[PDB]
Amino acid sequence: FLDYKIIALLHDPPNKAWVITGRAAKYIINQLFGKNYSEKVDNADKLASSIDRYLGSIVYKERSLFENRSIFLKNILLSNIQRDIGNLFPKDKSKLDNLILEYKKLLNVINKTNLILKYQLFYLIYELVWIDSKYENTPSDTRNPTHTIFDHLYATAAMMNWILSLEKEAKGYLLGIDTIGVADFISKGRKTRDLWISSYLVSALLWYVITWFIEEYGPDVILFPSLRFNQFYAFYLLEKLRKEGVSEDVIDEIKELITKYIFNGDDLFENLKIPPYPIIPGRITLILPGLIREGEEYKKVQDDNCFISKVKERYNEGWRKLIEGLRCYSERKREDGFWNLVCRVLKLTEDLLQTTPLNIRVKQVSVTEDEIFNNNKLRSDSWKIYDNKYRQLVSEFKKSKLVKVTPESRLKLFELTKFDKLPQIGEKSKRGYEFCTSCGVLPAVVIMPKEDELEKKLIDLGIARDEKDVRSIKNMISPGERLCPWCLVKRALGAEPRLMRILLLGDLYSVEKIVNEIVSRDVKIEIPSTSDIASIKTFEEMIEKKNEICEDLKEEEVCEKPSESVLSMWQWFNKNYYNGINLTIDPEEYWFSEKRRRYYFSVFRRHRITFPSPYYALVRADSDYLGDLLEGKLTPYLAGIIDSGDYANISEKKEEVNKLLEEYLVNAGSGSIVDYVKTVLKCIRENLNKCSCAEKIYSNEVAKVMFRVNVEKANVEEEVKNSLEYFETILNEGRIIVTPAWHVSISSALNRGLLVELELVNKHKGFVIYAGGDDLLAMLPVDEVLDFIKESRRAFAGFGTEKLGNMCLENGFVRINNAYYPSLPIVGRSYSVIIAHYADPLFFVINDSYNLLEEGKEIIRYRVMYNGEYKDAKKDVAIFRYQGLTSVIPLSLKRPIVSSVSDFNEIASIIDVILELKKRIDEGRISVSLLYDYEKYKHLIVASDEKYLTEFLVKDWIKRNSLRKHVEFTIDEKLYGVRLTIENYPIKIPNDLISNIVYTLRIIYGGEK
Amino acid sequence: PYYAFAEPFFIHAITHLHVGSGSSVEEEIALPFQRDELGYPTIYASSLKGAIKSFLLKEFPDKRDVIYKVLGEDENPEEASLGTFLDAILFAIPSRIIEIDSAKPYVWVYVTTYELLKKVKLYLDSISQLSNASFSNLKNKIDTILAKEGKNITLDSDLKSAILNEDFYVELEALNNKIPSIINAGVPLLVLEDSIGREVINRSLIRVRRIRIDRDKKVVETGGLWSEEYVPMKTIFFSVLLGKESKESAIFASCILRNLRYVILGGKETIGKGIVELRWVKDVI
Amino acid sequence: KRVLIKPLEPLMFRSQGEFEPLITGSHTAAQSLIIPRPSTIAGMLGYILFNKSSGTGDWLSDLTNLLATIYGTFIETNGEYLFPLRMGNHLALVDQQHLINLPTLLEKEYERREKGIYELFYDKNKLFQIINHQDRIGISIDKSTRTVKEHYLYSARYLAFKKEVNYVIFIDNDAISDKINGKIVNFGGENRIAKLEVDDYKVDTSIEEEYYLALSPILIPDEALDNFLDNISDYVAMGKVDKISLGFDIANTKRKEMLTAILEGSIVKRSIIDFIKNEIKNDLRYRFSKYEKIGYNTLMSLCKLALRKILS
Amino acid sequence: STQREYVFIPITNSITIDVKITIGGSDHITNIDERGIHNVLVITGYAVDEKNGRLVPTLDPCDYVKGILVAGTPQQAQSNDFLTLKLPANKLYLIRKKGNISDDLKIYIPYSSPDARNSMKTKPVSISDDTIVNNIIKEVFDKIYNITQKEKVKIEKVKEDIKELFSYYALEQ
Amino acid sequence: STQREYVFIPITNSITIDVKITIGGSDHITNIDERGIHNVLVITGYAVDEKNGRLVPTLDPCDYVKGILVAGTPQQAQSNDFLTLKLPANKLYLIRKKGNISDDLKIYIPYSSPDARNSMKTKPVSISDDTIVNNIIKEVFDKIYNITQKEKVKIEKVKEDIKELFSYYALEQ
Ligand SMILES: Nc1ncnc2c1ncn2[C@@H]1O[C@H](COP(=O)(O)OP(=O)(O)NP(=O)(O)O)[C@@H](O)[C@H]1O
Ligand SMILES: Nc1ncnc2c1ncn2[C@@H]1O[C@H](COP(=O)(O)OP(=O)(O)NP(=O)(O)O)[C@@H](O)[C@H]1O
Ligand SMILES: [Mn+2]
Ligand SMILES: [Mn+2]
Ligand SMILES: [Mn+2]
Ligand SMILES: [Zn+2]
Repeated sequence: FLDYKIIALLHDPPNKAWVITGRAAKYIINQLFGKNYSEKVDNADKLASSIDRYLGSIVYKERSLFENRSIFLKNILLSNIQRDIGNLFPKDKSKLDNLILEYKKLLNVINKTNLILKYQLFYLIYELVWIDSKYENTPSDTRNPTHTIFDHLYATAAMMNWILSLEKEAKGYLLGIDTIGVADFISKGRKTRDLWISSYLVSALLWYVITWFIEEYGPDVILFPSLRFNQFYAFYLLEKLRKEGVSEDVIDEIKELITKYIFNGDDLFENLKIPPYPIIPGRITLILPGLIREGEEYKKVQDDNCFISKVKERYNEGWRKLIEGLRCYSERKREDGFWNLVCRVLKLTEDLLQTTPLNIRVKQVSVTEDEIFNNNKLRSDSWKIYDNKYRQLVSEFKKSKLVKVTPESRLKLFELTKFDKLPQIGEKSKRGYEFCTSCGVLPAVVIMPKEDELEKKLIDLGIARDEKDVRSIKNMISPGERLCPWCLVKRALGAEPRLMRILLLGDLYSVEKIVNEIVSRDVKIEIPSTSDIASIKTFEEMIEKKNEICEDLKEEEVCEKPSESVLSMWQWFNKNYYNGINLTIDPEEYWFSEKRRRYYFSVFRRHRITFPSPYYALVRADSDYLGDLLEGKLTPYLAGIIDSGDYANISEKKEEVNKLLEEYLVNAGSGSIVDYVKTVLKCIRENLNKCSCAEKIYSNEVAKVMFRVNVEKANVEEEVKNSLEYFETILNEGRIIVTPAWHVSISSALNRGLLVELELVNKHKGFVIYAGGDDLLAMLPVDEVLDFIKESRRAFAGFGTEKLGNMCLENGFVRINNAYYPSLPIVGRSYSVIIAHYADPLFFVINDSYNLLEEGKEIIRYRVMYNGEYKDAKKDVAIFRYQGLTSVIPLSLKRPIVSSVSDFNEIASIIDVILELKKRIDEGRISVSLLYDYEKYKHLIVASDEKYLTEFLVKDWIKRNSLRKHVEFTIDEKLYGVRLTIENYPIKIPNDLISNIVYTLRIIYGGEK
Repeated sequence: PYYAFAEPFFIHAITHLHVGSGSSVEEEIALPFQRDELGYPTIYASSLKGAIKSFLLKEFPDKRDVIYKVLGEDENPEEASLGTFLDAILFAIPSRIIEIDSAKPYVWVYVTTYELLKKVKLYLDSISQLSNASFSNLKNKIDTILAKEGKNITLDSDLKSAILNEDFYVELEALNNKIPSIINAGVPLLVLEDSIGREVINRSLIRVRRIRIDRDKKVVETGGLWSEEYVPMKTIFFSVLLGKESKESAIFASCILRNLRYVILGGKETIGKGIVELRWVKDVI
Repeated sequence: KRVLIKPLEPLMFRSQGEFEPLITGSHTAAQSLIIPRPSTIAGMLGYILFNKSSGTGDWLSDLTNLLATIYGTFIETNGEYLFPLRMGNHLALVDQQHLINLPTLLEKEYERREKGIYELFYDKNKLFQIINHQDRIGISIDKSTRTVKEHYLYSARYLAFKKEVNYVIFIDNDAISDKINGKIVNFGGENRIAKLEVDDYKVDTSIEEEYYLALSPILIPDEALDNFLDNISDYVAMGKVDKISLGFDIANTKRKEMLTAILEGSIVKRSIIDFIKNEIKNDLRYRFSKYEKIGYNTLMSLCKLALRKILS
Repeated sequence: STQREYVFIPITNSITIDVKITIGGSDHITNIDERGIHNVLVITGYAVDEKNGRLVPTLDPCDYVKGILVAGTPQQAQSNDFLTLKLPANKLYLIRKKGNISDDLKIYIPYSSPDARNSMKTKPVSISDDTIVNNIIKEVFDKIYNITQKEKVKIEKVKEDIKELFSYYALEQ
Repeated sequence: STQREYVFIPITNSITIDVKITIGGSDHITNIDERGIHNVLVITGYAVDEKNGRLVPTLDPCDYVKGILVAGTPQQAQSNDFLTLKLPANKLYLIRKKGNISDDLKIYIPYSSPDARNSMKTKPVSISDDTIVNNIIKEVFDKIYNITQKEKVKIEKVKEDIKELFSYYALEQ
């Protein structure tokens, strides 16, 4: 039997530090059977993390051998930023049952014949109502406060699946999914409608496939991304219960409990009826047992193929559901316009659409009883497989990555193209067929007349069945466009995204139920085109002064009433829709239009208001060396000093890698156990190399035994040998040991970051396209880029000049109002920013942003400060490009990034410099020539290495183009000798920082012409 | 064969010259010339063909049929063209000079480098096997020059030393032979090492700041300021007009090309740029 | 026996945006291929050798009638042979010096692979020392006005060559190569020019090795597509596949076809060969024989220059 | 420490009198677990001399021979005509990497005398006549793997898979 | 009959006495053709024993050692510790292959014993310290090229070619 993981999950409550050695299972259960432990949850506690093998082999199972009244709280990555859990504790012992009544506030509305709900509905709200008790986020083991309590309570439930797979007789699998070409698929689009919905396509298509998983096995079978703050799992579970059928009062226990934490906005999954942000990673792993759910029980079959194909069929089944739902919708709607077209084509082509425009890989490694056990216990090298099997998985991945199968290579076109067997709508192409202007790699089936009589020209072609539908046609499809089947699907799905619900639920409803629920509710959804975001201030200059500077525009339906219902996923559309101005205009029709332009140019001048700027800003981010950190390497700790390739024979870096883990591992302890390690560590080359160094000093463990003695034997010639072999296999090879706890903690930390940068983006007039665990994509006005980065980088490391939605962004952690949650400061993060004309093809902008940061991360070294001396790092850059004016701003100038608790202002300091400079250039303190005269001082500055000569040269260049004579804005000295070591590439980058400070402002002040 | 004959020719800039390329902001001009792949100026074959097509259609308004045959149609883009230009290769840019105890005192010289000559020899060698194009003195001289690669060479055995474009001091040495004047100007030709030749040539190009002025109060308008490169006068580009076998091609080459001395190339014709003299390499050298 | 194609100027092998491996701030709708598909080489030769008497409603029947089996093509700079290489949307041009131990590299330890192949594509790569990507924007002018026409503004990324490069093909027949020597031919796209020269040379023939270098696209016959791709790690070690067009036939004036192909510069495990020799029913076998004839299914041995057709 | 020794697989019965070892220890590296032959070794620049088997050092980089490494050492009257080295566990290109590394490994190999009198050259040959491996697994690979015919259920699987996974170069001189 | 022999080109000076018969007859295959050195033979699966450095065979083509060939026999007092062999000129693969070979040639490669005490941590070796090439030209190039100071005069690039083109491997020991 499975799904009883509540006791596998709650093998001990978050009251752990409140039952351990004072400061007050003590409570087992009141609404379930007794939790069994012969070796059942024993393994769940011992194999889930290293804390039971890092500190000895029995201390964690005793929870009293090195105790202490004060309980630290350490970061999992850099155990130096501290937190203290103090006295405040889960609500009083005398009322400890009330919270259980608060447990039972919504677990008693639906039948308790099945656990596939009664176990997982609480999963997501477990962490929620608990922080309403404000429990202050205790750690799991107080002798090692590196893993918070809830994280371990989930990590144990993770490998509980493998426990049960050994409880049948033996099985267990690590399956990994990953869609193949994402950055390619996203490239196809024309108005950012297609962009955001192709992102949402990747996301929802991968969300469809693991719904089945969480219904056959329940969550916590998934490792990445953590199903903790999933904006998709939230909506999914929520609508599951809504279809289960309960008064909005009955769900109101969960609705606000979400909206206050997740979905911190107003327009949410109940106003768009869709999650306004795609957050699923295009690749996800799974720890899968050998059981099979087909009814009433869980049977097993010994094969591995029972998943490799049963996941592919589900992935394609989701696409089939979507395409047939679009068939039903376009049928139910031909009487509008532009839907006649979608029906007509889905009938003119059906078989090309029988294969999804994405692909996936799937690898799935095994596990057995052999060498995981002998009879009933764990042997030497038994904690040493999970990360082994994990590496096996990622090795299969990166081996198969050598080949690339683009989706189209699946299509059966040969006959359809050799002869006129391909259907064309519009002009039967003179040359046999055309390529769609969006993919450029497929034959298009809709070919708009370019422009001569666009009104008649297509009414001259029977595509326009009558004089009416031409508006709904000419709206969603620009003249001259050419659409393949796959891109007409996306143009349609951009006409409305609500049909993606068919993909969300993993076939929970029927398809007709979904589409006919959404043909009743009828509401207009809008998506910000590049022309919109390139006019943000242009509306603000017309929002503060509504009609004060609008009198002639009072008739052009821009200064007029927002009419029906229009609502967007764009948060800045939820906070200015009712400002009187309709953000539903098409700015390419009034002033970003050609004929109606010069009029407006003489119009705005008398109201003394600017011409708008034809530039948005495609920001994207990336976490440098994320894979090595999940694998468990130190390239994230030393981004630039060591590369992946310097891990083939890691024995050369035995200076760096052997440091920087000690100071973490040896410090990750506290109290007295720290000394337990603070001596035992170096005694390998420092000592007789074998298990007799610690035997001398082991005694300060046995120096606490007899107060309530429980232990069976004190003859530790093994727990000194085992705590030596542990560190020997990990310093002899200077990697880390990876745990389920490691992974789940990092994925959760990625989800908190997801929330916080989702708030960051729309804090500015941003527009998310894809907020991911370690990545991002957005469009911002060219005025809010730097200040954004400057925080989003900092915020990623965990640092707040502000409360974001309701999350406290402290130093090193992200504390949810009592829950100090660890952030990822040690993880690097690069940025890539493109200042793009609104009339630029998105295909190219996306490609040359992705590749820009794609090779920019892997090409540019800069002079950094490691161990106090000077090294050359390779990642954590912030690249810009106007159109041929590339610029690069580093972001750390230290390695590791923040090795001290107050290093949190080293990060992105350069952009503070650029802000203090740009702020004063335009205030009339410093002339415009500051950026035209550097081409006279640059040579001396880069030829200098006596930093006070350089300081005086900079001071002179600042002073000689000052409008006053009395401004004294100085650059820090440390920004003088750094050098941007780019090598052998036709891209042009200045080889000294201040030139890049100059070029960044060149770009940005140029993004306003 | 389907390229029966080829007529090489030089292109002497009579006025300054601006054949423009994609305006941008990275190279700090606003409007550069057309770089080839090594940064040297070059006239794309499309620009050559289009400009010469327009000139000929204006001049000979009857042979419009023959011109539309050889160079192609525009209302019937069905039948291809019987003739093609190769991208005009920069041959010799004119440079200022200051003599240093040298016999004949010059104030300007022609300057080449060794990539430019490698490309010129590529063209010539490639078209040589047509039985109509011999001019073996030309590629003879080009080859004896290329033999001496790696040294600032002068085709006039008296300079021995110079300062080019008031910035670059080059110490010369003669080709150990007379190698008669390739280009019939009474001016010495200098073939330079590549690294220094690129400097000298980039500094031989004209770069102009231009402005737009309000006619009322004679003050510059906002945003009305840019810059652009011209190729100087006296500059020589090299190209070839490749033709196929037909008899419109023959009548073209027999009377269109006998009378084609001056042509208007590139942009900014109102400013005077773009006049060019085409020298057919079948009589000279 | 071996034909050298020397471009006299940058060339345009229009590829339908098949790739995005470059950052140049261009947005020029038309980019160019590094190595022209064998259809282009075949069409150039057939344009030289065409006689207006074989007129047939099929373009590759007519083409195959003219020329003997052509083999794949690669780079010859200074005698130095350079062969393509792909890593899933990463082109490179490397020598067999770097191919010799390449199969032994393909299965090495994780980090061994990463270091080796990245140094192969990022330092051992001789592309940019050979190829520049020259953006060219053209316009059209209405002779009436002397200003630019409306809607006539095209752009193309030509393939310019820094140092003088040749494209190397091997032809079987010996009599047509007589009328291929010294031919100034109109190689490629936007009316560009190259020179054909033919030379007696030596080359091995169909050695039985383990790994093969896909010197030219391997077409997959649309019946084996599902079967093939669904076990793709069995046939290609490192490379990429894609649904590529075949070109444009001059007589009929339409696009030729669209087939899935194993793009050039791929590494393929010998297995693939038998695969092709299995799913080829006599009729599609006829088709694919003509395809292989014009130059498509060409493989090279990673240890020495030994060409091999898959079928023949 | 630990030791190893080389075995090669031609179509001839010239491996029989090689080693005085069955396993050496209790474990091996070339595992065979219900998916055919794995962990196969291939080494480049060698030619097989099947009649009185010996491994000519040839200078063709795709003159490859397939071998397997198991702890052993032959007959105490060798290592004067054979070669030897202690590879660092990773200079050994092996197909289907499954077995890991223990910081070192000592390996001897049966080396062929140059035969530096005649013009030497080889030709590629692949395994045939299934009977060969049928009696080799009982001539050598049971002498090195006792689990043969006792643990697997498909001996034909390994027949066909060692068939398709081996190929080498016979000197024919 | 015609014969050849492999010469390795190190940076560490070991070529004081490595050949006696250099020229002898008419020709040596490794020549320069107006653009630098041609036909540089690469060999795979080898390593050096740098302390009194001669050749030893490792077991991996991932250590490619690149040298030249010259005719004759050096000092005619070894092959008791050399790899002296013969191949019909087709089984070895040189770069910049110029023309038609004679199709049989000797190879006297300077071999050395493995001495498998500690492992061969092989490491890629580019040729740096320009002065070392400037002295090796007289330590190998000129002393085997009497055509130097006669026909081929460009000593300039013939260094700069093999400032990358002579690449081999080492042991760190
Ligand atoms: N739903 C999504 N929307 C947008 N971008 C996404 C999405 N999911 C993943 N990505 C990003 O897409 C990019 C692709 O990463 P990568 O792992 O290199 O896969 P790829 O680029 O798609 N192809 P491949 O590397 O062969 O797997 C990364 O930035 C991902 O984080
Ligand atoms: N093991 C993993 N599990 C899940 N997602 C991953 C994993 N490794 C990488 N990703 C994500 O998928 C992409 C991996 O490609 P990439 O980001 O280029 O690699 P990386 O491991 O992050 N190293 P780097 O090149 O520095 O970025 C990124 O979008 C990651 O966030
Ligand atoms: Mn991908
Ligand atoms: Mn990453
Ligand atoms: Mn990447
Ligand atoms: Zn399309």
